[PDB]
Amino acid sequence: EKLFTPLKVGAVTAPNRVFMAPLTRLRSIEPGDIPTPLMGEYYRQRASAGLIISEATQISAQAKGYAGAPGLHSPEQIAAWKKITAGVHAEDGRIAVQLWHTGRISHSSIQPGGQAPVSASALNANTRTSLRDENGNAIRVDTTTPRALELDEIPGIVNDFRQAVANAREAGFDLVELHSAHGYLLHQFLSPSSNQRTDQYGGSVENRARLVLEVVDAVCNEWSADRIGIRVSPIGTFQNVDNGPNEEADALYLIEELAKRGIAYLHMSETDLAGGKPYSEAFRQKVRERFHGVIIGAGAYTAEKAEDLIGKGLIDAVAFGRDYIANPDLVARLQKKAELNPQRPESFFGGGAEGYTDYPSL
Ligand SMILES: Cc1cc2nc3c(=O)[nH]c(=O)nc-3n(C[C@H](O)[C@H](O)[C@H](O)COP(=O)(O)O)c2cc1C
Repeated sequence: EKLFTPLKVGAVTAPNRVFMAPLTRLRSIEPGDIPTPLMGEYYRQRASAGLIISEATQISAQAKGYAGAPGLHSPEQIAAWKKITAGVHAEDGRIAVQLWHTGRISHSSIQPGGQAPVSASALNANTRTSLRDENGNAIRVDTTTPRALELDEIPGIVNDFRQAVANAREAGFDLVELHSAHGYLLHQFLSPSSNQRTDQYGGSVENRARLVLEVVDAVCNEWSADRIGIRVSPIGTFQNVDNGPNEEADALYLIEELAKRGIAYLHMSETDLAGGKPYSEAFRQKVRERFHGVIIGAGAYTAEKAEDLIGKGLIDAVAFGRDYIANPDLVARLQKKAELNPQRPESFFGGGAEGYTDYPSL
């Protein structure tokens, strides 16, 4: 067994390879998109994870696409997150903040001024997002057609990521994870399906990856490369965003570029929740030889698969999502081969303590 052995992850050392995947739970306070004491308790319960990766967190107000998702742009958000990171650290844990801009997976009613959200191109996501009704309950609503970002707006987006990373450092996070996956803004630029731009930010893979690499460079400069991770979902289709007709070659291009920056980790979300083709070992070897930091695998992993791939030298750690929702002490349960608590999906999004902090430890 290697799941319970330490791993250096950039600036920190994880005591095990069982990571908590980023999980949107939509329990923040509105107005203000403010983390809560309840959220602090939830993360503190899970502090035995080798690394906690937070729920996706807005870099700016414009970044918002879901009612109840937190931000890391305002003073009140920074103050609230400081308490959460302090609670994890009090339990000897480590926590990364996942930073996103939702782009076109959003609704005008939660954008600044009630205006259309932004994207690479003016193409509707053709999906739904989660808003809140008059009683504060989560509801699903069709996405608003976005406005294409103007060329002169792109530096502002890069700056918002830079500033959110500075804020993350002050808030006490150990690392940041850039959300470059699952059809959100960075992936909207990466994918030919969502990017029809004819400037230097669309067309070729070099142009499509330009934004995310500008963001990586800005955040490495702001903090340090050994504090930066990135999540990608570059093989398959995710929330209607595919990866184009040359997905493998394009993925390897992006990974080679990321490696040049010497960042802490590469987190691969391998399949959508609705499933997808498995990664071949040949593709895993190609990824492995191109990236010199930690590789985290995710997507319906079992402990057995994690051990198999870690043992083969193809990945270093595994992020578990739904098992971490239901099992605060997942590390101890996997180590002891204990049964897991059953999942209650109806309370994954929104609500309060029920289905959030009420899954017992052993
Ligand atoms: C309720 C829920 C919320 C999620 N929120 C996020 C998120 O904020 N960021 C992200 O990158 N992935 C998100 N995902 C994907 C998970 O990080 C994870 O990759 C996925 O659940 C597959 O892993 P699992 O089979 O271990 O649950 C979410 C998944 C679920 C079920």
